Amino acid sequence: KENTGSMKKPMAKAYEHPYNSEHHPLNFSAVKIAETFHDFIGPEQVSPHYESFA
Amino acid sequence: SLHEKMQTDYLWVKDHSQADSWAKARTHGYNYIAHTVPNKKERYEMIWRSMGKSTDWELEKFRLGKKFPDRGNKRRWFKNLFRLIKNPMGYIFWKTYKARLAKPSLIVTSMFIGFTLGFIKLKAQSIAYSKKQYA
Amino acid sequence: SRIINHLRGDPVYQDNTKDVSLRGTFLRGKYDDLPTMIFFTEACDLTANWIPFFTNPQYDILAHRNVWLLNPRNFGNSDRHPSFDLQEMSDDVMRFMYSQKISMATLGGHGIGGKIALAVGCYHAERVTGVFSIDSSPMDQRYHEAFKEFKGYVNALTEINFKTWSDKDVKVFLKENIKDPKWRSIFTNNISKNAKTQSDSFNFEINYLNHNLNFNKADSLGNWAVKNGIYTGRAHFIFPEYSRWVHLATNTLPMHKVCARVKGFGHDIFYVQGDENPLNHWVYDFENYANVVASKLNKFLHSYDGVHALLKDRTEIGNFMIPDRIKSRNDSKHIYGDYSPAHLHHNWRFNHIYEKHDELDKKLN
Amino acid sequence: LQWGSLAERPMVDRVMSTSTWPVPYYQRLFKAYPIREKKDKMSLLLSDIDIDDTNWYQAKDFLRGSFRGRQIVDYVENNIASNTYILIQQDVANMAKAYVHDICGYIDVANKENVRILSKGDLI
Ligand SMILES: CCCCCCCCCCCCCCCCCC(=O)OC[C@H](COP(=O)([O-])OCC(O)COP(=O)([O-])OC[C@@H](COC(=O)CCCCCCCCCCCCCCCCC)OC(=O)CCCCCCCCCCCCCCCCC)OC(=O)CCCCCCCCCCCCCCCCC
Ligand SMILES: CCCCCCCCCCCCCCCCCC(=O)OC[C@H](COP(=O)([O-])OCC(O)COP(=O)([O-])OC[C@@H](COC(=O)CCCCCCCCCCCCCCCCC)OC(=O)CCCCCCCCCCCCCCCCC)OC(=O)CCCCCCCCCCCCCCCCC
Ligand SMILES: CCCCCCCCCCCCCCCCCC(=O)OC[C@H](COP(=O)([O-])OCC(O)COP(=O)([O-])OC[C@@H](COC(=O)CCCCCCCCCCCCCCCCC)OC(=O)CCCCCCCCCCCCCCCCC)OC(=O)CCCCCCCCCCCCCCCCC
Ligand SMILES: CCCCCCCCCCCCCCCCCC(=O)OC[C@H](COP(=O)([O-])OCC(O)COP(=O)([O-])OC[C@@H](COC(=O)CCCCCCCCCCCCCCCCC)OC(=O)CCCCCCCCCCCCCCCCC)OC(=O)CCCCCCCCCCCCCCCCC
Ligand SMILES: CCCCCCCCCCCCCCCCCC(=O)OC[C@H](COP(=O)([O-])OCC(O)COP(=O)([O-])OC[C@@H](COC(=O)CCCCCCCCCCCCCCCCC)OC(=O)CCCCCCCCCCCCCCCCC)OC(=O)CCCCCCCCCCCCCCCCC
Repeated sequence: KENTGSMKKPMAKAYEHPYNSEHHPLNFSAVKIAETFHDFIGPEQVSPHYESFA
Repeated sequence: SLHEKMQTDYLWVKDHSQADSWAKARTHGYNYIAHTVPNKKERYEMIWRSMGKSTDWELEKFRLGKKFPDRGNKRRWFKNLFRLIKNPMGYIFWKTYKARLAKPSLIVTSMFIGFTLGFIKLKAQSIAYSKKQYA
Repeated sequence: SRIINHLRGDPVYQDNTKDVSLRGTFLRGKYDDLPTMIFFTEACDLTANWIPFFTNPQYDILAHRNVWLLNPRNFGNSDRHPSFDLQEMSDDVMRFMYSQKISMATLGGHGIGGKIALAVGCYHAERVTGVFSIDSSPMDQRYHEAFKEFKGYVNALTEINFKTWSDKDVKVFLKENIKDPKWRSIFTNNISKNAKTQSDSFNFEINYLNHNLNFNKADSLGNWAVKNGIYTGRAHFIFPEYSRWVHLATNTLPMHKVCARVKGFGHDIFYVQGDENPLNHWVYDFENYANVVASKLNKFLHSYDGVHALLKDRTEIGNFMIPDRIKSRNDSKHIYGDYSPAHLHHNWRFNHIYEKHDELDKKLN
Repeated sequence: LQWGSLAERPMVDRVMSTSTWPVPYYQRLFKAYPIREKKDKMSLLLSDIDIDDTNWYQAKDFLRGSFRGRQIVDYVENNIASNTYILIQQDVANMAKAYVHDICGYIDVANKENVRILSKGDLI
């Protein structure tokens, strides 16, 4: 009997806010400022060498 | 017997198939040495051990063979200069991260800025006084 | 029976330090193919005592790796040789790994055992994936109070003569001469009666050991010599908060001094929250100490052990590319760029998994 | 579809690397996070939260996906005198009642059979 089960059709989509995006988030937080910050300073500059540059 | 048995065994001493394509350090560490670290003597021991494995601890082969520099450090000053030009704030940020972990007081930070900007302000006045002497 | 398999043999006194064979217990893992772990017990201490730690379902360490509970030379069932040079004792393990067809292994140790584990990585780093040291440090412990007692007890054990002394004479000797309960129990269980009850003796070489400790020089087990060098691979240190062997104040610096990749406290060096108790050295007895060691041990084996230096964790395997040094490859027409370093199978030498998968890859194409 | 060997683990856990001399000096400070994508992973906030209403609400959602589960839901939400859907068993009172009321009902079955067998004929 369990094998005979089926699945209902779910809703197509929920509400899509016309003024919020992943790159331009509507509300503010320090998390998004952190993403923009580490994109500016770039990722950790990992050295492949065995001795320091200086 | 077991010692020589494994030394002769090809499987025990065999480079992987891709070993040729891998990046190979062509130095034992004698080109750029750390002179003032507390493990200084420990570093030399690993250089001495690496030189011995290459010659089966018959260092006469090393004395007769060719000695080479660390060609991996070539053009390292130019490369860091271009990275500083590409993104100076990122280059400065990460090169000073471990140092900036210990932040001094507000007073000290202010003294740095105040004395630095004051020195730049006097430098500008001396540039102006030179234009007064030229006139 | 099956999970617990300890090869059986008789110790052999050897004049040559290279003709030394190591013996110990092997704990099989739950899964078919798993990398191997080699663990060294405290000096003069039984391997069996560590079985409940590595065979506890709550910890489930065997789910990660196969464990070789191995005895160093002059200890337990392994061969006997007066020299205790960590370079010689490290080559012994390399021959064991060869005879057992082990390409590379995870190394662990307790106390002085931790030193033995780290020495192998120092002398044979290309074949060691990681080191996990418990209540030990690559340091000179000749003047540590904990070592002096062990150094003192071993000297007292040389006074007993089993031929003349009776069984009761021994028990009275230990209680009075040995105050520490754990050391006392360890030494009692180390006494064994040879076949035909000819006489009783210690499983460990009491003569060769006392000379190493009593002489109290560079070759002493308490000492860590500069000759041992540096360990290049992954290393994690775990010790009690109040430990007589490793003091948090200054005994952590040797880790940075000897291990190049050790990041520092909170990443590769941890202390277990505990009270002042001379028995805290034996973490496997107290659940609180063991539960933390196991969690930290399982974390080292799962995410940090056998991972390239410049990679943070095992998660970065296949998605983080390491920069390449210029003029490091033989090919001249090579555009230098970032690459993900190669991580090989734990026993790729003594199997043909690469030869097999190469064939399967061709069938796809 | 292909599943491989149940015993074997992923090749990541088996694949290892070893160190050598020289060693890179650089100590990694942070993990690289160039792309902000953490999909298909559940939040770690859901760690030590006690039983609450979300447990019986999500249970019905999953039970309603099965035929036998739909019967349990309808019966529980209609034919159980409880002031809350957060069911907590601290006693076996309701369990023993249902057993004594059932195992006892099947009494007299043998005595009933004896009536038929014994009422069949008279020994005399
Ligand atoms: C027409 C011809 C004219 C042009 C000709 C062309 C010539 C152009 C010159 C370019 C030269 C090549 C450039 C190479 C890169 C930059 C130089 C460099 O050393 O980088 C490597 C150096 C470290 O080398 P590394 O081995 O790669 O790093 C390993 C570790 O990550 C590092 O951290 P660690 O702690 O883990 O490891 C040890 C660490 C330990 O040491 C340190 O980490 C240093 C600690 C510093 C951080 C402490 C906090 C202070 C910083 C706060 C930020 C303030 C600035 C930003 C705020 C305002 C916004 C602008 O490093 C060391 O070993 C010792 C430090 C190096 C020796 C001392 C150098 C001192 C001067 C460097 C700073 C410049 C000061 C300003 C001077 C300019 C005056 C206008 O990087 C830095 O520490 C910072 C670099 C920033 C330099 C900016 C100035 C560039 C101009 C360079 C000219 C030479 C200096 C002249 C000043 C003379 C005064 C005495
Ligand atoms: C019959 C008439 C004939 C007329 C023609 C006569 C001409 C005779 C030609 C024959 C002479 C050449 C002989 C062939 C050499 C072959 C040797 C060899 O195999 O390569 C070695 C050499 C080795 O370099 P590497 O192994 O690849 O790596 C270097 C290390 O990693 C080091 O790199 P690093 O990253 O570690 O940093 C350190 C580096 C860089 O360190 C520095 O910081 C110095 C930077 C100097 C440039 C910048 C000066 C500052 C002012 C400007 C500011 C620029 C930056 C500003 C940034 C922006 C500011 C906001 O230090 C160096 O100086 C490297 C130079 C290469 C080593 C040679 C020994 C130098 C010792 C003397 C030093 C003082 C002289 C410096 C000369 C400039 C060198 C680039 O490679 C070469 O450079 C070969 C150069 C030969 C090029 C020949 C091209 C054709 C020549 C003919 C064209 C027509 C000329 C017409 C002239 C007309 C009359 C004027
Ligand atoms: C030592 C102590 C004393 C120091 C004294 C002061 C030193 C000089 C200060 C200069 C500061 C000017 C800043 C300019 C704006 C920078 C704003 C910015 O966001 O930076 C990123 C910015 C890059 O942003 P981007 O525009 O989006 O370019 C990225 C593209 O992907 C790029 O595409 P790509 O990847 O395909 O290109 C390859 C890449 C790497 O290749 C190279 O760059 C290496 C070779 C470059 C040639 C050598 C440069 C020579 C100087 C340039 C020419 C003269 C000045 C031009 C005017 C520059 C001022 C805007 O090129 C670049 O990195 C960017 C292009 C470099 C400029 C080349 C063209 C120059 C002509 C500009 C024409 C447009 C302006 C109109 C004319 C303005 C005059 C009226 O960097 C630059 O553009 C150049 C910055 C140069 C800074 C050098 C020195 C910095 C460190 C000084 C340390 C001071 C000491 C205190 C430190 C304390 C530490 C404790
Ligand atoms: C193109 C133009 C070329 C010309 C200009 C060239 C300029 C080049 C300057 C480049 C940068 C200098 C090198 C810095 C290396 C990187 C930073 C660093 O040092 O690593 C951090 C490291 C320790 O800092 P930390 O790790 O962050 O630990 C601190 C804690 O986190 C928290 O703090 P704490 O609780 O542990 O202790 C309190 C606090 C103590 O509070 C302080 O930090 C004291 C600083 C107060 C402000 C001083 C005024 C600002 C100076 C810059 C403006 C110059 C004014 C105009 C000069 C006119 C005359 C030329 O400690 C500190 O935070 C650091 C003090 C250690 C001394 C810092 C290095 C000396 C000061 C900078 C030298 C400036 C020279 C500029 C001109 C040189 C011309 C030849 O410092 C060291 O390297 C240790 C070295 C031993 C220092 C003690 C003995 C020094 C005795 C010589 C004194 C020389 C005075 C020079 C006077 C200049 C003329 C008046
Ligand atoms: C209801 C009760 C009251 C509630 C009040 C509400 C408070 C709200 C707090 C809001 C916090 C804001 C957070 C954002 C700012 C954080 C970033 C920051 O820079 O903080 C420092 C922050 C923390 O430094 P720290 O090492 O942790 O030390 C923390 C404290 O200083 C502690 O250091 P310490 O433990 O060593 O203590 C020693 C202390 C010892 O001090 C004493 O024992 C006595 C002080 C006596 C002062 C006598 C003054 C005499 C004046 C004579 C002048 C006469 C000339 C007048 C001219 C008249 C002309 C006719 O000396 C100092 O610490 C010097 C600190 C300088 C303080 C300057 C302000 C003083 C008065 C503020 C009054 C505010 C109302 C409070 C009323 C409370 C009354 C009970 O520094 C950083 O590391 C961040 C980067 C800083 C870079 C330097 C440049 C920063 C400047 C821009 C900052 C942003 C914009 C401006 C913000 C305001 C800055 C003043």
